[PDB]
Amino acid sequence: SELDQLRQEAEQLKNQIRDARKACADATLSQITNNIDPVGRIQMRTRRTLRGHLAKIYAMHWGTDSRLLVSASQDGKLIIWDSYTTNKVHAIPLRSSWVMTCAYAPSGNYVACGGLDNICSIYNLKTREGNVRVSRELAGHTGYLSCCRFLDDNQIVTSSGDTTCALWDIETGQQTTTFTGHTGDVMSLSLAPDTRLFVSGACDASAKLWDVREGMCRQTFTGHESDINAICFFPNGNAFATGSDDATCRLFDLRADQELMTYSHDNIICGITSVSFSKSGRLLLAGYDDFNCNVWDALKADRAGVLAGHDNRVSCLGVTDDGMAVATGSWDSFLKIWN
Amino acid sequence: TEDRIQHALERCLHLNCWSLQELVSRDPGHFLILLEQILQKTREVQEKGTYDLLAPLALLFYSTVLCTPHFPPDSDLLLKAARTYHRFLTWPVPYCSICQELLTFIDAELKAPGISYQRLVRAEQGLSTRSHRSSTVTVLLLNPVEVQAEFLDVADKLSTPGPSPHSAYITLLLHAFQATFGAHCDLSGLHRRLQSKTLAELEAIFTETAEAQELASGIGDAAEARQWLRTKLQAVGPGKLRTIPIPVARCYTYSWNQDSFDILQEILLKEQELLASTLRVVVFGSDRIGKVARAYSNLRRLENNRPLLTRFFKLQFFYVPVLPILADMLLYYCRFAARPVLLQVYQTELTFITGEKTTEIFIHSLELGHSAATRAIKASGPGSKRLEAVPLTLQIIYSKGAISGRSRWSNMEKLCTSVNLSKATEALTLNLTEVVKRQGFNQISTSQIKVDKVQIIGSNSCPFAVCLDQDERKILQSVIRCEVSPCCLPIMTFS
Repeated sequence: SELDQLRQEAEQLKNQIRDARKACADATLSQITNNIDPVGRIQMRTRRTLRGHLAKIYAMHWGTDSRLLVSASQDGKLIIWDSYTTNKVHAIPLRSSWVMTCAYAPSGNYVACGGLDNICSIYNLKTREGNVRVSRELAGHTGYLSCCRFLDDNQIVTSSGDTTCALWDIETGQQTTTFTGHTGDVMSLSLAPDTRLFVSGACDASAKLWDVREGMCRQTFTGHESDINAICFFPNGNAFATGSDDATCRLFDLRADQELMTYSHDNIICGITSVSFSKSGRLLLAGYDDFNCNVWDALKADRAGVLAGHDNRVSCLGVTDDGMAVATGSWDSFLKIWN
Repeated sequence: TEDRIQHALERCLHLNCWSLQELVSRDPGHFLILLEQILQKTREVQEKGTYDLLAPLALLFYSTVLCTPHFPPDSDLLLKAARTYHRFLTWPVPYCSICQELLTFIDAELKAPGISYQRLVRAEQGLSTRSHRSSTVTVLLLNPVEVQAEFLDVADKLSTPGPSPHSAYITLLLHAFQATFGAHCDLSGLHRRLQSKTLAELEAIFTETAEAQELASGIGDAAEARQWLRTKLQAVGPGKLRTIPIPVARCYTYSWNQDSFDILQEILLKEQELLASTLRVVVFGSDRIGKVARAYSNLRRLENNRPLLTRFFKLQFFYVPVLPILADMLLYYCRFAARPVLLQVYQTELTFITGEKTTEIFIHSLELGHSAATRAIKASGPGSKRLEAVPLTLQIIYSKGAISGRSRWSNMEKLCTSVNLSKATEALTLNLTEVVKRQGFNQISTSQIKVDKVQIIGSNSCPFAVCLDQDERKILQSVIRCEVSPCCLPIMTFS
């Protein structure tokens, strides 16, 4: 009665959302973008190599200076590199060897990391004594810390394997907000240019737009046939791309509340590990589990190029705030800068 | 008939038991003859001193005296048996400790006949009274993919509810009355009159009968206890004696594809609705189904430290190496096997990189290093999707012990990727995969040394992943020191 009427209300509101989306599905991005001149072939060259990691590199994140970058590795270490000079600005040994993510703060003073420890350890580079000291252990998540991005020196969002995200205040060490609603491990997240919104991708093969301010799920996007491993915003902040284990990437627009584009090819069979946009957003850089890192035209959806500079899975990748270079960490224990 | 019994006896003390317990049940008269023969052989041992042949006789007596439909008052078999087993008090432990507990049972059976079979049946059915209430439950934890279809059938049969409380109370009353009044009672008329009676009055009658049996068993004098019980039963109220077999106990069959014994607490929810007591968990077992002992591990300490199941029940686990004959033999074993066999559990003192300390137990084995890390990733799933072995520098002091108390010490500093401990007081077969040369391939020198006690110290900057008993899901890294030495829910063995 109450549960069957509420289930049929659920399954009616669902087709109301499907019809509200199909109504806006008048033309596809591939039609509108047919006319613009092709981007060509992205012949890329390996500019730098970052040696020093002893095992798989799991994550990395550029600083707002576009010169420093963190990288977490299976060897239990979190190294901060100066991309320009190849010198290791820091080689931080971690308390937990099972690190999976890292996040350079926009201020550059703080860095965050985490993993199966279910804790987001925040470190301060500018310490009173100049050491690499642990500022905070943001504990409370009931699953492995899957990803996190600094909002500021004192606030940080983290996703976890408890199927939830959470905003923390580093000062109090307490979950300011908790973003529940996902039905699978949250693999990735991405803060919008306006810090008031962020999207997150999970193993439920769906993405969700969250409001940092309030703490509610605003929109939910579907279409992936497998877990979403990585997610990030289109530079403008009204769209975002998701990489999935279905061997396809997808673009989602927030205002249209549906998928715009798919990036896939019959040759590509392995899942996607990472994604990033160019400063303009015209280029989507997707990391793969075939030692490659393919470059897609975000508008044409054609495979513009291929980055093959690793012997193992291209686990992680990023782009600088100025779009000047592409970093790619990999399981082969080496990161690589590209231009 | 007598020579048949003697041949079976001499061929069962070499499915030879079930045939004894199936030939005697035919005639009420076969239960005394067998007992007499048993005493003769028992007395021979008492005269001789052959230490190895007492416990099967002590189990055959207990088993038959509890199925014996009735003992004639003229026969003095119990007194002769008590005199025969009284002289074993001079034997070495445990024989005197099986005889003391047999003598107590022979006094319970001398004073209140049929008390030891009414206790068992009462309990097993769960039809106890409001004065001495108890219960027994049997859980058949079986793996559908490993067990045979024959065993699956037997299990299904056993589970099927055969009796009802009404029928069970009729059988209990009939056997309590018969045991006392022998042929001199009318079991056909008593059954016919009891059939028409209601369940509640039957329960009251049985509660009075059980209280009378217990009180008679409590009376000091044996001679007057029988007369008092007879008079009490007469107030509550020649033929042919009838064999009343043991009613099938309550059993439940659950599909166990798991290895952890967590399933049991899920069962305990329907126990909230199905109610010291006892639980007979009949584990069906294969070669690798090693991991059952590992699950035992948890259910030992875990419960000892977080009592949840033990709150009401006394657990008892039975190992089956994997009505029809298998059903009878199973029930008989479970019923008459009452002596456990505790296996050795090694103790480990661990000092963490933080500095905390807590003793633990590895029943099966102890792995460390590349093996531990590999198991760590085997337990990752999505992790292992997103996620050589650099050696771990460990100074290890191993001591070879002896009953003499002279421990021979030796020590070495090494740089080995992994180290696993494996079982032969006990011996602990140990493996040490050295990195003779670090590099994505490290030279591997498997070193098998026979250590019983070990002391491992690792650098605080070189945390080592540690697995206990191959539990891949809970590896322990961040340890800096590990000291290993060889340290209710029992498993059970018939002998």
